[PDB]
Amino acid sequence: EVQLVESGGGLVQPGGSLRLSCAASGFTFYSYWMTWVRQAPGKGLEWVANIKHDESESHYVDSVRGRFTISRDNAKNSVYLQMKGLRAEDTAVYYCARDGGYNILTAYYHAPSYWGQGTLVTVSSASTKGPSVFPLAPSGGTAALGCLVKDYFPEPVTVSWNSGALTSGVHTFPAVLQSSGLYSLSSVVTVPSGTQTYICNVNHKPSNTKVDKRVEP
Amino acid sequence: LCPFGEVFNATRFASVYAWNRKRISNCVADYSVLYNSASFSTFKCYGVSPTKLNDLCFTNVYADSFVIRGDEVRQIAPGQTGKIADYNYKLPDDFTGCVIAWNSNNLDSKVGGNYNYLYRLFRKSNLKPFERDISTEIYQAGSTPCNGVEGFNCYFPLQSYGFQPTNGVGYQPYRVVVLSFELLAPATVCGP
Amino acid sequence: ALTQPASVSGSPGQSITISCTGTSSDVGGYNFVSWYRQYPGKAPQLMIYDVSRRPSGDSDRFSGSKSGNTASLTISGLQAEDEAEYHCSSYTGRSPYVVFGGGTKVTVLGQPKAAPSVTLFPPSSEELQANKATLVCLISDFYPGAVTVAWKADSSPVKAGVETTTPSKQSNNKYAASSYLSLTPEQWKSHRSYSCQVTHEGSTVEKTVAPT
Ligand SMILES: *[C@@H]1O[C@H](CO)[C@@H](O)[C@H](O)[C@H]1NC(C)=O
Repeated sequence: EVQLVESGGGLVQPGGSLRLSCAASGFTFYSYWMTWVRQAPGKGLEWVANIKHDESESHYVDSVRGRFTISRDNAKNSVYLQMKGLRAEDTAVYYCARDGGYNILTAYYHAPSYWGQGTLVTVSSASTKGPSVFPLAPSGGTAALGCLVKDYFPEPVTVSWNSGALTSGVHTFPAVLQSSGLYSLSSVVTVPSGTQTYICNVNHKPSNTKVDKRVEP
Repeated sequence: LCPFGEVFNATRFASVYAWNRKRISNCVADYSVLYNSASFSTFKCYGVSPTKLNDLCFTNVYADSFVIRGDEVRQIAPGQTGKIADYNYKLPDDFTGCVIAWNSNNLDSKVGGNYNYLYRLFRKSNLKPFERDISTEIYQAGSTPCNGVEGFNCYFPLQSYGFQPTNGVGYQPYRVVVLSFELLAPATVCGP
Repeated sequence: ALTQPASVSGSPGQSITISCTGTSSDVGGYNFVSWYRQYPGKAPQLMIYDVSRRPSGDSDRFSGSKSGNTASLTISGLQAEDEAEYHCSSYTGRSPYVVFGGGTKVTVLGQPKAAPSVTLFPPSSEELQANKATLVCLISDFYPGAVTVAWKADSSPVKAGVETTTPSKQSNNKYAASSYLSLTPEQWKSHRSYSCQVTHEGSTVEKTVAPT
């Protein structure tokens, strides 16, 4: 069976460097084109680079020209993606794939076929930072009030209401990642429509932040 | 005097997968004249010293000739690996003979690419020494039969050099002649 | 670069069709359309290539065709395990040498369709005092789990400052998402209203909030 074992990746700051590699077995490596594809979170696939079986030809998507270098070591059955000047928009899961290629003689293109398992590249300048917590005031027989847990890093945050006494109608939504590199989430409770006091308890251990916010109309 | 010009000054050369061979026998081979005849960029020998060649006798000599990239002339030798040596033209480990090459960019390149020169890219196994594989059978890389057409795990086995005159020097076309010195039988090819 | 539906749904046993529209220089210019299936956290898997060809029997329920600049993928005999993302792609013969659509989520219906419940919060006054402004649009209880959210200031589309999550499966097997629009306090006070429009299964739900 074909195997493509991906290596490399991880977390860097903007302007940093990475090198991904793919180690092939189960096929005669130096007969095949190799292709790199990336996938940002919640998005589709994007073609990144390709390289001919003999490195005599290699192509790159425009936004990585002069920053990424594709290469291959046929003796080691490996293909590499060298990444410099990394930007936040480069954050993605990166896949190596076999083929992706084009035979001039027959004008035939073989689609990316076998794919590595993917490796995560994260480019971020964010630093640990405790959230600011803002009350989300109310105004189907029920009222929604909540807590905006804004601008923190890294995940996670824990939110409870009335120190765990209120658990019904409580929906804590998963976080957004902002373009600042910081996370935000919201915790909402749906309550019967001035009598009960509602308090959200926000805990961010990485910053040793604890905050209780009273939510009122 | 051996008719080397029939090989070296040939107007057209074969593709390396379809390498041509001329048997040379019953003639005097003068290699100092051959060497000074042209601007060879490679002139190397194996099992013999290049500078003691005019005192040698052999039974026959075979002149194999083809075109490859300058960066692949290094594969035309015993003990070499690579797609050229593995799938196109293979010398035995105990090769006795000389490998000669020269840049042919002025003859073999064409604006917009000369796609006539081909090489083999896929094969089920490596060539034996001096084996010649001209097949164009679709290469079956997986378990599904290819039915003579390209597709998933099914590859046309040949690839074109795209020789353009603007190519880097490693990628320009080089004409290669491999002289094989065979000795089984009375000798029919001697130096002067 | 290629255009495919964000999501399609069908009931178990049915056929569904995913369209993928390109241009004369790709879907319309080659017979090199490929379709990939991708399960969460897994690498894509080639299900169809050369518009209609199957790499293996794993694609026996898949078929492809093409007319003009649109290709189509049909899945027959829909099974629960067909729930996955499907990506179309095409060779272009130029950067990008392979183009993709944005991916289609296939939902195999396992419960009645359900419209999103949408709640929109305006910026806190405490947030305004901190020289910040965030609109919070919470979207819950929809099925299938696919939604598109648009923001409007007054009635004009607002694109900058928008951050919306992928849907996440609730414990009741319906889905939830949230979208954020960050603004300056002045931007917030200088419009008459802001709206969060959530489109689901061709029907749109809108909440509007105003400064007070
Ligand atoms: C090819 O022609 C040149 C010019 O006449 C001559 O010097 C050379 O020896 C010829 N080639 C061979 C191998 O004799």
